Amino acid sequence: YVDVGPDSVKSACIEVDIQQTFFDKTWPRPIDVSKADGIIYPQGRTYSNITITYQGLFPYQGDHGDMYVYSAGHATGTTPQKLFVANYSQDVKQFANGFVVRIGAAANSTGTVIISPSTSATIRKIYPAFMLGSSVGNFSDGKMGRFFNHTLVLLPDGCGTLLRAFYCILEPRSGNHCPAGNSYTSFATYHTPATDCSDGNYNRNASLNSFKEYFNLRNCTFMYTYNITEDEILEWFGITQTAQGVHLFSSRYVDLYGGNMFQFATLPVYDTIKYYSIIPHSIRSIQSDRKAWAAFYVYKLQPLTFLLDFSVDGYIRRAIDCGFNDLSQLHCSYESFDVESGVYSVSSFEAKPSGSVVEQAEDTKIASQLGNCVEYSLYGVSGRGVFQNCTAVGVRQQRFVYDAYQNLVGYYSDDGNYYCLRACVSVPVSVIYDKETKTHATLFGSVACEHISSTMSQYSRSTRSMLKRRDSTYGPLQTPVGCVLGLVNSSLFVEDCKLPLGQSLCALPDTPS
Amino acid sequence: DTKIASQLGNCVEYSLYGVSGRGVFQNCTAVGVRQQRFVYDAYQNLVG
Repeated sequence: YVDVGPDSVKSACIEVDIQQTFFDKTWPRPIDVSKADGIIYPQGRTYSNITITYQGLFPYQGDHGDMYVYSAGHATGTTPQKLFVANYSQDVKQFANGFVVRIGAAANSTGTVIISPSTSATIRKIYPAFMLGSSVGNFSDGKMGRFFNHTLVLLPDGCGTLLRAFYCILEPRSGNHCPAGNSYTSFATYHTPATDCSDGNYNRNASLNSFKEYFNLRNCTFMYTYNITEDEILEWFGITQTAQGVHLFSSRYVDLYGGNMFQFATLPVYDTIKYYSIIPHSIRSIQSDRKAWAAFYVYKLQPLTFLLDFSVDGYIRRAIDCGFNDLSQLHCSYESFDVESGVYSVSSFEAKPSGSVVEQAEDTKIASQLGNCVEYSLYGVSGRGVFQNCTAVGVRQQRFVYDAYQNLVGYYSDDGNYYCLRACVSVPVSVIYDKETKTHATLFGSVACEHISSTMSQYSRSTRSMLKRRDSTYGPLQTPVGCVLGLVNSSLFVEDCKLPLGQSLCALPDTPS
Repeated sequence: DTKIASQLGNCVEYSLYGVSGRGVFQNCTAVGVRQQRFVYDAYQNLVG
C-alpha cells in the first residue's frame, strides 16, 4: 500500500461544536450560461469562431446551487479553543453524474466572520474539501455519513498551494470526541495558521494531520498531489466519472481568465461513486486575527443539449441551454444567436394526469372519478383520458366502443353506465418574437383564458419565466385568435406590424429601438 | 520510425497519435486552443 507516513499520536480529538444556525445565509448564484458559467470544454477537440450544437454534461441554466461557507472556529483572548463549525458532515448527497463548483467568487470584497459576524471581516478565497464513495451509513453514535470500504478524499493542505487526493480505508478512533468513542459529535478538519503556513515553509502536512487525528489511514491504494499557486481570481473545478475512472477538471491550468474547464487530471478508481459529501473545515486562528472566507458553491451536472459559441481563439464565450425556455428552443432550432423576427410554434403542454381509475372484478377506493384526466386500467386495457357520462351507443356486453382508427371511444362499465372517453386537452403554444427590440410574448391558441394560469399544472419543458418577468403582473388576455400573455389592449389601428397573429389581430412592437 | 515526422506541403497519408487520413499541410497562423491539438470544422473534418 501507499506510504502514508506516521499515524496520529494524540488520541483525543479537538471537540467539534455544531453552530450551524450561524451559517444560514442567502447569497444565491444562478448559472449564467451566456457567460459560459460552468461549461466544461469538449474533449480532445477544438474549434474556430463557428457555433455548434453539442451534447454533454452541463449545469441547468436556472440552478442557484448549494452554498457552503468555511469559517474560523472558537478562539478567545490570544488562544485557540474548540471548533465552532457548520453541520456539513451530515449533508450526504446522492451522486448524480458529477458536479461542478465555483470557488472564491466573492474575493476582493468584504463579508462577515459568520461565527462572530459583527466584526465584518474582509473575505478571501478558501479551497473546499470533499469525500466520495459507494456506500454510507450510521456512525456508532447514530450520526450520519460514515463511509464504508474505501473512500475518496480531497483536501488542500495548509495554504492553497498544495492539494492531495486519496483512495483509502478510514479507521475510526476510540479517543475523546472521536468516531469510535461515545463522546463523538461530528467529524471536521482544521488548519492552524498561527504555526502553519509559514512564509519560508508552508505546512504541507497541516490539514492531513488534522484529518488523521479523527481517522487513521489504513489500506491506502492511491495517493496523488498537485501544485497550485495563490491567486485571488474566481476558479472553476469539477468531477465526473466514467468507465475510464474519475475525471478532474479545472479552469486554472489552461483558462484562468475565461473560466472554461479543462481535463486537469484523471484517477484510476473504477468503483462507481454513489454518495458525495463535503468535509467541514475550520481555522484555528486567534480571536483578534480572524479572517472571513468567500462563499463556495456546488451545482449538479446533467446530460443536456447546448449551443456553444466558440471564439476565434477557440474559447467558449456564450452558451444556450436548449431545453430551458421556448426562446432557447428557437435559438437551438435555427443554430443561432440572432433569430429573425416572427411568430413561431414551439412545444405544446401535455396535460399532466391525475390519480388512476381502475375496474377489474375477479384496490378499493377509486373505481370511478367522473371527469378529469386520469390514467386507467379496464380489465387489462390501459391508457389515459377524461370520462364523461353520456347516452349509450354501442352494443353493451362487448364493453369497449372503438372508432375506425381503433381508439377507445367509450366504455360500458359494471355500474351500468356508458362513459364517453375523449383523451385529454394538450395546449398548443407559439411565441411572438421581435429581433429588433429583443422582446417577446406568447399565444395559447383557441383554448380560452379560463384554462390558463400564471403557473401551470400542465407540463412540457422547464420554464416560461422570461415572459413572466413582466407577464406575472397581468391577467391573461382573451382575444379572437386566442389567449395571450403580455399583449396589452391598446386598440390602435396599424396597417402592418410585420407580426400578424391571424384574423385581424396584429402584434405591434413597443416603440422601436 | 525516424525520418519523416514532417514534410511541409505535398499530399500525404498521415498518422497523428492514432488519428489518420491524408492531405496537404501548410504552416499558418494559430487559431484554436493549443493543448487540444486537433482543430475541427462544423462537419467534423480536421481543419488543422
